Amino acid sequence: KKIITVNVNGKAQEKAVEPRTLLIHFLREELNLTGAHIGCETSHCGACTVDIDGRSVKSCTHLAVQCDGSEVLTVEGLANKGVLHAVQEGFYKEHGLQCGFCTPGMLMRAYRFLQENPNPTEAEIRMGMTGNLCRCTGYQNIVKAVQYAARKLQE
Amino acid sequence: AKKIITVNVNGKAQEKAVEPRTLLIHFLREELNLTGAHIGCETSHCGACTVDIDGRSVKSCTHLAVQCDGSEVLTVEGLANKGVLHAVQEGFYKEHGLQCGFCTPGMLMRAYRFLQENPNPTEAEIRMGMTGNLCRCTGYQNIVKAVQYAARKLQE
Amino acid sequence: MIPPRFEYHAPKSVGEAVALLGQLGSDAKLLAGGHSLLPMMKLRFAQPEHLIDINRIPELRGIREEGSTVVIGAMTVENDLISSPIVQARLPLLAEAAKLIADPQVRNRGTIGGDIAHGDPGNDHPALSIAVEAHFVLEGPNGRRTVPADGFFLGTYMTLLEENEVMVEIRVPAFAAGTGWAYEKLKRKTGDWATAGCAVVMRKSGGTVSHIRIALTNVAPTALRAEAAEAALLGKAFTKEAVQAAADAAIAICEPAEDLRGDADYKTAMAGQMVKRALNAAWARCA
Amino acid sequence: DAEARELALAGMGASRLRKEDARFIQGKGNYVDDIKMPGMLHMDIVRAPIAHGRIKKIHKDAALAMPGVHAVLTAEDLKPLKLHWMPTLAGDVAAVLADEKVHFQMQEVAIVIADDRYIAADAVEAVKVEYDELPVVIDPIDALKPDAPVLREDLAGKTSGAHGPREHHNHIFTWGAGDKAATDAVFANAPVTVSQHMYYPRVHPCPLETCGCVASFDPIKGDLTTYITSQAPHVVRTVVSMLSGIPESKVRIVSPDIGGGFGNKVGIYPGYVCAIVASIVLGRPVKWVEDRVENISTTAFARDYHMDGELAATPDGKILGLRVNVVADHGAFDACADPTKFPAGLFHICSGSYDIPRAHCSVKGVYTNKAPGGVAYRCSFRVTEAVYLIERMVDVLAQKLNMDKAEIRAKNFIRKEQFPYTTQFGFEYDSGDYHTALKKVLDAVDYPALRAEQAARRADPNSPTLMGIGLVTFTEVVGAGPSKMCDILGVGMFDSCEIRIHPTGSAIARMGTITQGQGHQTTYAQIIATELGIPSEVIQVEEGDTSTAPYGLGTYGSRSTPVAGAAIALAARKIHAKARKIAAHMLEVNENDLDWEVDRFKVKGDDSKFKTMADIAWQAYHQPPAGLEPGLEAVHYYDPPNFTYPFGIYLCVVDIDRATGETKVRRFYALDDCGTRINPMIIEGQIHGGLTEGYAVAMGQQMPFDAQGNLLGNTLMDYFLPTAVETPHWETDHTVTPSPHHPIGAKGVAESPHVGSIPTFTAAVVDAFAHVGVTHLDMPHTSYRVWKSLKEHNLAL
Amino acid sequence: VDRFKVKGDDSKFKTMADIAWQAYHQPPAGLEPGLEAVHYYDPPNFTYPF
Amino acid sequence: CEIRIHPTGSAIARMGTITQGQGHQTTYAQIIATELGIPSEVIQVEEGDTS
Ligand SMILES: Cc1cc2nc3c(=O)[nH]c(=O)nc-3n(C[C@H](O)[C@H](O)[C@H](O)COP(=O)(O)OP(=O)(O)OC[C@H]3O[C@@H](n4cnc5c(N)ncnc54)[C@H](O)[C@@H]3O)c2cc1C
Ligand SMILES: Nc1ccn([C@@H]2O[C@H](COP(=O)(O)OP(=O)(O)O)[C@@H](O)C2O)c(=O)n1
Ligand code: FES
Ligand code: FES
Ligand code: FES
Ligand code: FES
Repeated sequence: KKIITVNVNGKAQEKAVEPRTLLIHFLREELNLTGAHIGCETSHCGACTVDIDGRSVKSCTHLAVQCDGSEVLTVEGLANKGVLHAVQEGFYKEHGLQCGFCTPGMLMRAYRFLQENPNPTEAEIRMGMTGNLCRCTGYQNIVKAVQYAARKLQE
Repeated sequence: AKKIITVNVNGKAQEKAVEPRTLLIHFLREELNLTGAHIGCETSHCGACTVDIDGRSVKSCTHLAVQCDGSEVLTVEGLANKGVLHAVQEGFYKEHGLQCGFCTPGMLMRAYRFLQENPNPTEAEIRMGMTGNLCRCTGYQNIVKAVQYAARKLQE
Repeated sequence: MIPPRFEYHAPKSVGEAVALLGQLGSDAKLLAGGHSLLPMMKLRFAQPEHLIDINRIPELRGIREEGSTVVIGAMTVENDLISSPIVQARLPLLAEAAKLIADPQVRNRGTIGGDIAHGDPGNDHPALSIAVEAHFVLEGPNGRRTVPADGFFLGTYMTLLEENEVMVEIRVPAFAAGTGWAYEKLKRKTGDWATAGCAVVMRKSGGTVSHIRIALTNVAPTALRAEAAEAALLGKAFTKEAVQAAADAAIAICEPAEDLRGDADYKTAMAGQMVKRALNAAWARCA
Repeated sequence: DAEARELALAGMGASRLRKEDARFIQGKGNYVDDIKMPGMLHMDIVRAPIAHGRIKKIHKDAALAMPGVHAVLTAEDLKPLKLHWMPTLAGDVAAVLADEKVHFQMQEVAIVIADDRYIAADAVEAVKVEYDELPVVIDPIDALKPDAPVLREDLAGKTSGAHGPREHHNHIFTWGAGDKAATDAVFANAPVTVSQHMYYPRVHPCPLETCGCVASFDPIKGDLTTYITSQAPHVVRTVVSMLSGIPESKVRIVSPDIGGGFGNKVGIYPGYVCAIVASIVLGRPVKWVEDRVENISTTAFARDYHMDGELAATPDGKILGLRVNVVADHGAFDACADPTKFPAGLFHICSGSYDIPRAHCSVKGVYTNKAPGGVAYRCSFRVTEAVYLIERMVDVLAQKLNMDKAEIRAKNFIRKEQFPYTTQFGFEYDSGDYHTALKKVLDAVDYPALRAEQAARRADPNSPTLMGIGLVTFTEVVGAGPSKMCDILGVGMFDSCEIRIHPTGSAIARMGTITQGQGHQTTYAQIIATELGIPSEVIQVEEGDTSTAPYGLGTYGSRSTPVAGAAIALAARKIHAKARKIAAHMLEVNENDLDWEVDRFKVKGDDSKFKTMADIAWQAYHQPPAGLEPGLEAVHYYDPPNFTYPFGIYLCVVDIDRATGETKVRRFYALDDCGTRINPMIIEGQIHGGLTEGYAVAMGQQMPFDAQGNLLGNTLMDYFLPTAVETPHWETDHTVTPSPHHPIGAKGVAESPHVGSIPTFTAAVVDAFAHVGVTHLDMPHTSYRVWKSLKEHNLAL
Repeated sequence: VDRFKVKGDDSKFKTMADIAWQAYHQPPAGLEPGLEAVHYYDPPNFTYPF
Repeated sequence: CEIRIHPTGSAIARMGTITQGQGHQTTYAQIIATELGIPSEVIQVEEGDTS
């Protein structure tokens, strides 16, 4: 076991972790940040997507031990003092979620994608969200949610 | 500064670090979630917090956790064995020795030890041997019947 | 989902990493982006007892220019390849083709070096590295050696890389002014490995092909250079007939594996089609 | 102002935002794997590496000695409790843990209980099992051959099952509906005839959240609590009680937030039983959560129908008869979700949207070395197959007559005035207006212009692409209910709703259903809002907890709006009737002298004199008018008089790359009519999702098995799931033809997009090859398969 | 005690268990499925123990 | 009081009262047992939760 210190949602977390522990299990089992989900074992779905050191990463294909000294953000940390983040508001307003299983990952991806590309086209949105699968929405509303968030971020 | 200690509760080692002022009752309830033992006063009268420490009945609200490093603590959650109720638990159930059940855990732990100190107690001895435990619901009558029941079961 | 137990190591230098590889032997594996290695470990395909993480070694990072050679750190992440102003100006093919690799999240971890070192016929960089005539710098206990992309791939999951070596950087000559290029990739969906793919780099002189490099993805146990196909074009006028001949020559060297992406019949025919589309798109980009 | 008050309610018809979004967008949803209980252990399953064979020996010692491992159970540990086999909704029995042999690859052989999922996984690898491989049965046809191996050795000697007599050891049943004699007669004298064979490939619902549960038996209290991914918690409770011996009132099943169902989470899987047994044995909580590969490989699959459709007609295109024969592959055990009396579901709905005078169908169930299932993917109990068949056949008949595919449909449609229409199979379609909807769709896409573009492209033999136009006009049948004909394990297919108004005007409502993301917490509240004049925002709805919610049959087959929607309205209306009675007492007038206006009872004539629902609620708790009991609440169990028949008209235009076999959906127009609409926004989401499932199934999904019975492509590596890039932009439209018998005229709609889209895609792909004589092409229409057909009909390159 | 029997014929009876199942299985015409009730009691007078 | 009889015969009962040790979970069950012919052991009574 290696002792690490990861900054999760703005707070330092000094923990002892087994090297094989996937970041997704560390987030869900150790910190109880159960927003992030698991939809596959092949790294396709992206329901485990979290923001690590400025980038969108699928936490099921990253080790917690690798986050020693890293800056990690989850969906629980998106809202600011209770006020929803643009992306959270966008998915709500544009009905971008149903069962809500892929939502945390979608929000974390959109949160980063919008900083990568502030004024994306529909094609750019769809392509920029390719690492996230959804079984309920058909993606169409998710596109509108991202567009909605983009308009408010430049407001 | 918190002190690292290991307390044996119900045969299981409990490794914790607590401030010296931590009363045993809060250690059992707050640190171990063994919420059977209860708090009914701040003057050491009720006995709702009674647990068995190193072979003696003790009011955990008037004892420090830090004084139990290596001790053998018995709580109500540990009376039953393999699911089978201890004679004392069976006694309180069969004789209706409890209503709200707040003094019960303490009564049981006390009865458990009293019955070893005195296997064949008379009524007077039971009432006297159970004086450290207060009860607001029962009136004590069914409790002495419960202890008499447990006494008999232990001898057969 | 659950990978087996292993010991973890995180060296800060290539030398320490190389030392660890020697000390621990074959039971150790270099961990890079982890997007091929971890998935395999999570399915119990590979069970190394030691993982040597190389993400904390700064000398394996960075993109620079040394003369007419673009030096790319083995640990360069796919997205950094896409956003790199150097790669966009000097090697436009790599910047655009990297977009066809996996998805955004995977591209934030998967590195060009790991994509190459993995040696999967399904990966894109192997063919790409051949079309651009790249070279790989490998460091071991004895020092450094440089091997060509063309000759690096030996078999499925097998390359010239030795068990005590670490690929340090990918060196590729900058595109000469007016170089045409292309990478046609037939895939079932975005983020999936190619059913068939073709990388092309070419130069023009009048109505003829003055320079030509053709490589094939996922149509054999390894990525392939198609020299016979190249020969159907070099010094000849760029015509429909010549392009068709190149495809046939490329088709002739295919040895596709049959799986859910299709049979040998389909993959081979798709390789030819991608060659035809690649050459045409490359010619269009020439000047 | 009265209009303003109605708007303020956010009830029927409003596109209000969802009440359930708050928690989900902040990661505060409560799914099964999010649950952690004191002393909770984790369970993992040892699965069969082969498709068929006897179990020689199971080695438990290496796993048992492994630190962290508490138990390793096998079928032997289940026999005393008679739980090594469990009953199914199809009247058959499925193995909980393989006993003498394994019937399909990935089948549950043993379980392990450890401190966590990591150690648990190591324990499964430590458990070694020896097998004696036996010949495998993959093709339904080979299964019926005289020398076919005996799969179900447990059924040896039996000549009858739960669905009639059995003609072979691998034969599960044979079911039929319609007039065979009359239909055979029609076909014999019909001037025009067509027959086509088509395979509806086995696919998987693959919900993003897999199946799982946290079973917890408390030896002290003597009761069981199981948090589970179940689409029917109440019946699960009844079944669990029966098999465990634990009285039903001491069994509590709770479906929390579920990450999608789509019919995949309707049944009881062996993992649940084992978790329960393990929890009961160890005396503490046990968690089981399957991985993606386990979900695709062992939970309920869909389709897998081999169909032989026939259509009799006259030269002008009027359909005279319909004859269909089917071979159904149900896997090793028949656990196909269905009402007890329908082993092939409502397949006899295959008469479609057409007035066909005579028809007959016959479905033959067959056992194979595969995982059980059959009904589980927005299919409404085999309606997906029925619609695909009829629509495919109509196209075949259209092409033979050289008649336009829309024209032949308009000519055969059941006319608006014919409803309620009784079909050849016995169904009484509630209502419809197909003609108006069809013209609406054709006009919006400029259908004639489309055919001209297609004709112009076909004329050029060099056109790099092929243009295809698919059109489907379908009728659904949802709201599985009439207890006389529909029942799950003996329980009538009704549903319920309990609504309770509080002293201050707000309310709490519970139903026997269970949403999985379809929005019941919003929509259900909207129904009650309009019925009682209480804003939907403060009508708190809950489902899934068998210990608090009224008994129901859960949600699948789009039965919620039809069945629960009716119970909600009726329970609300019971409250409204009492409220009127109370309002009369307060206003010192007679009930008949009152008028309900949005949220208040006002005296006829004098508007100033009125009493709001808030006023009435308070009075109910203050002092009840003589004759009435205090309080304001109601309960209602609705046994539906008939199903609901929503319809649709979908059109799709595709362009096929002749050089690669790639198919690009250029356009898709979907028109659905589900009667009265509760929330247009929520309806639009269901359509988008279902059409997407349709695209996935028709263009990519499949579950192939090799000669040895190994499942291929059982992970996201190959199992097709479209991303935002592959998913096309959907265009939606609608009409409103209310269900006359329904309390609010609303019909189900969630499964319509799935059912209808699949044949629309095939219609478009086949239509692209139609000019060279192609009548049908089996799904999936992957580029590999379309290219294969492109080369066969000389259209490649 | 726990069953409804036919007057003059003990052999013909139905226990509460039989009735309960019947309630969920097939409700008699004019009856909703299920078997439950609620009651809000407003007492007519107090009780006077001694 | 609200009583719900389950398909198998057992039942769940909830009242608007709240015991503090006087034995409601037992006595209430006894009243219902005699009225319906269902043993008191399987008539689970509960109180105190406004929801
Ligand atoms: C869902 C998904 C889709 C993908 N799609 C594609 C695709 O379409 N096209 C494609 O090309 N790839 C694809 N990939 C793979 C990513 O492209 C592979 O991520 C990366 O192949 C293996 O690179 P890595 O940096 O992750 O390294 P790792 O996973 O660590 O693997 C590195 C392998 O090479 C060795 N290695 C790594 N770095 C070095 C080094 N510096 N020196 C020596 N040896 C080294 C390791 O020991 C190991 O054997 C996909 C991956 C996923 C999960
Ligand atoms: N006429 C209709 C039918 C459904 N719906 C809504 O769509 C969602 C799915 O409804 P449904 O009855 O078809 O399916 P399930 O909810 O049974 O999956 C439920 O929230 C709805 O209330 C609607 O608003 N109007
Ligand atoms: S769990 Fe599917 S990509 Fe991480
Ligand atoms: S909302 Fe259910 S998978 Fe996305
Ligand atoms: S709490 Fe009263 S004696 Fe301990
Ligand atoms: S039973 Fe209530 S104080 Fe003893």
